[PDB]
Amino acid sequence: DADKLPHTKVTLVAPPQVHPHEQATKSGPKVVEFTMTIEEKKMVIDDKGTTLQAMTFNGSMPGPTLVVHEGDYVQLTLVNPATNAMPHNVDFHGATGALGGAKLTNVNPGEQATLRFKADRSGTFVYHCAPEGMVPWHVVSGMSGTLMVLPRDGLKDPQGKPLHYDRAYTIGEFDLYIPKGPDGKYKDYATLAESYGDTVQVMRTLTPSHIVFNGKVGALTGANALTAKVGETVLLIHSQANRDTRPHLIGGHGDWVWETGKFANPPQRDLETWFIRGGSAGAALYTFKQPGVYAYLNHNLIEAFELGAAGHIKVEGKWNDDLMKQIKAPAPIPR
Amino acid sequence: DADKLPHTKVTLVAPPQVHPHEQATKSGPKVVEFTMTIEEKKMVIDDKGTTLQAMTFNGSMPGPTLVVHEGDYVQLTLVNPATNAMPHNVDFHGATGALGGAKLTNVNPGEQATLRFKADRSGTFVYHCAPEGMVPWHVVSGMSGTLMVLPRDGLKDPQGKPLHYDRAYTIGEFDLYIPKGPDGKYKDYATLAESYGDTVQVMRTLTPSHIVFNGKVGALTGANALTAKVGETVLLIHSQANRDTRPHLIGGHGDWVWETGKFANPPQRDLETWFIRGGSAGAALYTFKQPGVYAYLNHNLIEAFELGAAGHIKVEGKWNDDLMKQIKAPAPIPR
Amino acid sequence: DADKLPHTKVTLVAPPQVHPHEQATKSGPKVVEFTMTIEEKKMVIDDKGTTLQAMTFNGSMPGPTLVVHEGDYVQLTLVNPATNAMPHNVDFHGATGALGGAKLTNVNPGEQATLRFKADRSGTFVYHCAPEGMVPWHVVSGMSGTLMVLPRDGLKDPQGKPLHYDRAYTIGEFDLYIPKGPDGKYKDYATLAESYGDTVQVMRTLTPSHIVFNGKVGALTGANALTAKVGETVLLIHSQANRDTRPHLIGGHGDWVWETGKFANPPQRDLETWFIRGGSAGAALYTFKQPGVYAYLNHNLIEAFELGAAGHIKVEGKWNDDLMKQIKAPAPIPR
Ligand SMILES: [Cu+2]
Ligand SMILES: [Cu+2]
Ligand SMILES: [Cu+2]
Ligand SMILES: [Cu+2]
Ligand SMILES: [Cu+2]
Ligand SMILES: [Cu+2]
Ligand SMILES: [Zn+2]
Ligand SMILES: [Zn+2]
Ligand SMILES: [Zn+2]
Repeated sequence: DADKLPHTKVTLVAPPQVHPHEQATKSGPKVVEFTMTIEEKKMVIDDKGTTLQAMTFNGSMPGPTLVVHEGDYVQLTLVNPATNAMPHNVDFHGATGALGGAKLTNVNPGEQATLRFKADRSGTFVYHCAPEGMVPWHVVSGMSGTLMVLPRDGLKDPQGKPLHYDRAYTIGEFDLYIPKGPDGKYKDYATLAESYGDTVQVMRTLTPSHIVFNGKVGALTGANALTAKVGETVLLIHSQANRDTRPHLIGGHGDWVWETGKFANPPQRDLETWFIRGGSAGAALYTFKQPGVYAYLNHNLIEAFELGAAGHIKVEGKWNDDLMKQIKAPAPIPR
Repeated sequence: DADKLPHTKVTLVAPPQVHPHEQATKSGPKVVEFTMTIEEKKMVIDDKGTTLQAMTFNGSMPGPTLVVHEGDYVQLTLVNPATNAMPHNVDFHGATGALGGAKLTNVNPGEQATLRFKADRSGTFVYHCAPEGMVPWHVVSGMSGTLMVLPRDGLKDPQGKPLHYDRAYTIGEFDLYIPKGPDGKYKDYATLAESYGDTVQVMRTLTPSHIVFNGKVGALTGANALTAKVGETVLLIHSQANRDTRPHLIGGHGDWVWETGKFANPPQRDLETWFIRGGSAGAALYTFKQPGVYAYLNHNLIEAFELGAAGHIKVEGKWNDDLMKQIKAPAPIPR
Repeated sequence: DADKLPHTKVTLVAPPQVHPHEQATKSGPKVVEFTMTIEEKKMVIDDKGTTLQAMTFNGSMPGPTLVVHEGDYVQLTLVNPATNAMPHNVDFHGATGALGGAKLTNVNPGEQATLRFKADRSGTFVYHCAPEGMVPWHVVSGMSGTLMVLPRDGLKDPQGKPLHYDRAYTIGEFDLYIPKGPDGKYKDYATLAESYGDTVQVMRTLTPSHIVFNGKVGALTGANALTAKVGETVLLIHSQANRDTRPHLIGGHGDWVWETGKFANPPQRDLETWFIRGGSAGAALYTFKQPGVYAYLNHNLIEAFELGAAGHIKVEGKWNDDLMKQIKAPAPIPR
């Protein structure tokens, strides 16, 4: 019975960071309290100025990652401010009953609600908005994120040996469906409601205009690249609420991967490319061994390089000639 | 040697039901006898009256599910009545040799044949029609279904502990390719043969017009929803003979899932969304814990809500506030 | 330290063959030396004369398969002759650092280079070209292949029991994006550089014009079918550097399958259809039990039969009535 448990309050952080948390814990179960505020807004999603009439949890695509442990209760206050036009709700894949909580969290602008559910299964789980009759539109417009439910004793390998990460990053991948007018240029809409019909027509083609990490082409590149150093283990959380994707670290590997994202199952090792089913979150560990700029991308290379599904990780440290060496630099072919 | 085994006769039932059968059995091997009769017919596949020039095993999409045990022999009489226009056959993925039996079951209208093969591998396996030079057309037009080969000692978890189901439902998901005329409306064809050319042109786009469960948008909703009650374990058999899909129970989980559909492999637990490769059948167990109306759908949410790949399960029983509770109903945001 | 190891030289062979190699080996680690020469050329890819402005490793799609053992070093000399127009490089998914080696192998026409890396992970791994700003184009134009890194003690089943193959075949599957002019016919380009813009436009549609095994519709059919005999175990290596595929043997199975392609993970058994994620290579074993002509294909049946992703295996030996028997040949339905 959850009425008599300790309560705790978590402050969420913006992706690609994940809020402070423990992996293995000596703690017993708690009610962990979170709040999220819905924001509708127009967003620039590419380098040429294209806009999306977007919908977000907490002002970001994806929403923030929520972290608890197996046996905890998640208690979320979902706030829909009066500045928004549309009703919203939340469907937690990590939860049992009531369409993931969607039936109990229907909030119109100016309303809020509080849902509690038991996080009784370990793994990374999508959450997303799911208003009746509008579900795909809200999802593709940006309303998704990850709940990570860690085992109380932390992550385990297939033999039950301990695994860990030293830093965690959360990547949401969004297939977008931006309409075009008769001149072949992307449409710019003055309100969210006026983008709907044209967008639905593009959706039904099943061909995204853009496929982006974290809300924009280039979101995780340049000054916003992810960072690590040789000898550090990174956890890459990858959510796709609507459409399959195939993550790959160029120059690296998935050392241990839960591609279905559920930690009571053994992970696979040594992956070049893994698969995240649309409507799921998966999780990869990798310990860096070489310094340099890596690319983390969807390995449909059209979706990555043409449509936007690619980011960078900048890694500090010492080069290792045992793992890789340039034996002869590029040079003229011998006479 | 199968000539000296006991024979048994199974009466098939219409999807989404599965014929009566045992899971673990004290029985030794038998020749299990089935009959199916091909029916070509025009079918209404959406709410706006669109038709498909369809092709079926036994009058349904999908065909009925055939259930035997590992070590049994399947002995199928395939009947192609003279009222049909086209030749047909059957390729059982569960079988070894002769293109799954297709080479030995070529039946023209007014013909029949009887094939026997050993069901020596456990799992859910697609069967489908595969006439030379017409294979994709027959498949996408409706000619597929599932053979379920159960282990003689029933289903097992990764530690070899027993698993079971209390009721079984079979879901076939069909990507359809309905042509349109110059006015943008779907074409209605007076015969099956006259739909072919236009359909092939749509197929080669790889963009389905509709993606439906069990032959129609809404087939498994309203008065035709699947049913269960809290504490009952349901087995959901999901076949897709042509194109990938990503099943998800909204408000539930895949408790134990064989997404490649082969029961000699350990299942994965706690899945939010699983993957059925085109050309396969997979199987999920879930034990209900909350009452209510769940949605079972393809979690490409465009494919589900826009194109038709979604159904309902109506579950009886007592609500559980431990698993989920509305802490505060929707209400105005505080002054 | 690799400077003091034995060196060996491997002569590569054209797909679908794989060069001579051992499975389990008493050998310790070596530096294994390979050379590949890039060739740009125009290729006929279908039966109606359509051309592709192609790019290859060693004159074939896919490139040749390189085979080493876990703990070996791969030492590749990559040659870009002056007869080529474009710069090239190589990204080995099996390698760690420097974008898979791409950063250390940038070769302009008339240049070469030599890269060494440690093959420290077992599995089948894609390699492909990855020039800055042109990555998808080079890949879809043909520049990919497989590195197979075998465990030093050979392949193992989930219980650690030995597995083997008697012959190995390598299949590369290429999604192609051939543009069309205003008359609806495929364009023929006089040079590689003149195909680029039009091709990029087709790529961004995500709809391939053709999907072929080994460079052409029908490449692995007729006089070029793969061959085996009853009682022989075949290893089918399946690479797709850009786009998902779903291999299936019609009339057969995947006896043991590593669909993510990484041999330190247990294989799945009894598969009807497996999944190769775009940007990966996977591996299936099957021991033939029936003679005849099998089809090995992508089980999106449109992609197979309409677009080209299908081949044949011709199998010698004795028919087995226990596994399959025609009980009654096709005949009129009884009076
Ligand atoms: Cu919403
Ligand atoms: Cu969902
Ligand atoms: Cu047929
Ligand atoms: Cu098939
Ligand atoms: Cu290149
Ligand atoms: Cu790559
Ligand atoms: Zn307006
Ligand atoms: Zn007519
Ligand atoms: Zn010219």
